[PDB]
Amino acid sequence: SLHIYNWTDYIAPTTLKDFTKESGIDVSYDVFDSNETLEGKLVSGHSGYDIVVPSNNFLGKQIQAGAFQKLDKSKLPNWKNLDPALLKQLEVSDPGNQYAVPYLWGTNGIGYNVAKVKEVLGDQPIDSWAILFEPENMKKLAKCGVAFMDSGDEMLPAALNYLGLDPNTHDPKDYKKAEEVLTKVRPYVSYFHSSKYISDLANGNICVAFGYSGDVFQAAARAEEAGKGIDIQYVIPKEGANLWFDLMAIPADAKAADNAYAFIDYLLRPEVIAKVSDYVGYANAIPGARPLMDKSVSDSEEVYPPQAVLDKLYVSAVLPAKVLRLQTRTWTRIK
Amino acid sequence: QVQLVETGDEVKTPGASVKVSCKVSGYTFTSYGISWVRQAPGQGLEWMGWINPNSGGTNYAQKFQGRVTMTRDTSISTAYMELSRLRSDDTAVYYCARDKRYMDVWGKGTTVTVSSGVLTQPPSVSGAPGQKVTISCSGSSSNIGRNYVSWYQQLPGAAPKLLLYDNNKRPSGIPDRFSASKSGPSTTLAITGLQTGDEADYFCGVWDSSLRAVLFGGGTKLTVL
Repeated sequence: SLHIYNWTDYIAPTTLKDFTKESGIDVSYDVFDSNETLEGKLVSGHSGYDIVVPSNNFLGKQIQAGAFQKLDKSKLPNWKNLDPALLKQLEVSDPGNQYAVPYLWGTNGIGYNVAKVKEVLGDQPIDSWAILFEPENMKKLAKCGVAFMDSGDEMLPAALNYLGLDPNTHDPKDYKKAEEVLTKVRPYVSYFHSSKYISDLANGNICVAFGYSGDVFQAAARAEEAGKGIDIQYVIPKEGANLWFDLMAIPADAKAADNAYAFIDYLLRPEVIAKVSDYVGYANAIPGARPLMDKSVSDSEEVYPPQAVLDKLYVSAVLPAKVLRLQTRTWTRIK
Repeated sequence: QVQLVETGDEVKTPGASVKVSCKVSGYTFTSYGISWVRQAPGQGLEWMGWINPNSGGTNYAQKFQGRVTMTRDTSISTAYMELSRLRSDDTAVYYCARDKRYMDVWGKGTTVTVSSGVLTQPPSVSGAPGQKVTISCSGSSSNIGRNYVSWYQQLPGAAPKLLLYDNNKRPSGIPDRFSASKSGPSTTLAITGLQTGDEADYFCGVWDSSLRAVLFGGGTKLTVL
């Protein structure tokens, strides 16, 4: 059998049924909504997952602590289906691509109910992070519900890049500014949660939330399926936002190590990952899979952004552990 | 080399039914999609449907679902489109294009003649040799606004060619003069050292994420003096 720990809403429904059905290997699917939740289980140590999926910065600190056995790439033949230029971008956390295979990647930004926003904000354009980070905008959007992510790794590097500071700064003076920005709009945040906005956007409970690329595209497509006239949209603000990459990695204390390789060779297939991305709303690392994908996903500039959009997006860096504590303190101070 | 070869050519009665085969050569057939672009005489390109040759997926333009059917013998690397209430209208050349989001290699087109009984784009521009000229194409948040765009150049009597992809990328061969720009819901092609050989119809093509079709521009005819 095989045990997996992946994000919420991050796989097509029949991907597993197809896998077991082809290979015979029965799967157990466990889920988490933040990077910290996963990272916490990893130092617990005895978390018995054969396949876990961190983000690009989190992966690098967990390598430097020896959590994931090396990749026996002899058992990953479809490894060459991977974008060569994607891999090299992620040597900054995994040198020489030794431990982690890419899965899905995307951005993060604003997801909003167009009707309920313009109702409370008029024709003001939703294009600046100042929608969420300015009290004069938030004080009114607060009747309609705003949702931040419960993670200092998302909320704080976003507030930094909003003011124009370095989102990967090590400076306590900077986090000071970002802190007292967030703590001036906190009275209007209806909750901090990295996942329960997807459903909460489609059902009209909130009208704006800090969200991920596909999370919102999911939330939108969920909304119209319900067929009640909820227009959910996703807009990467003008100040840019966080670009990231999630990668699958086999822990050291894992035991279905072979089964884990087979499941990862079946997701390097340009056919399957298409079905995954087509459903979840995130771009994958298999270039051969785009010609096979639903166009509205494989053609979207917010799913697959162009360079001009990229050339102003920050990639979270492997921060010194001194600084991570400044994050966690500052973010818990906002609580 | 990479080519699609299309069917024989076919005269058909107003109640009928036509099948157009399309055989691909010299590329992993199951790797790229396939697209059907119809063109009535004297008018523009029209999206019909897209078939995923790997999984049999069928995206029919809403105008044709209920009358079109798209299939594929993977064994013999071909695709099939069947219209099924041939009308005084459908008289057209039926082109067949390898779809990699855009359509880089086009077939040569099959003609159906049935006899018995969108995107605001300007209709034509006229320019002098040497000068620069522009062609716009205005969509919406559903289309030019959200998704990547493709520009196609149809020289006289020829099947459409790929001029630009990925909002503004040039295929090997398309020279420097041809480049596109993009703001909000508009993409504006602009040819610079306007030669004589550039006399043609130019079409923008995007995917409208709400209608679920590859919306073409009405087309502009370019006459160079």
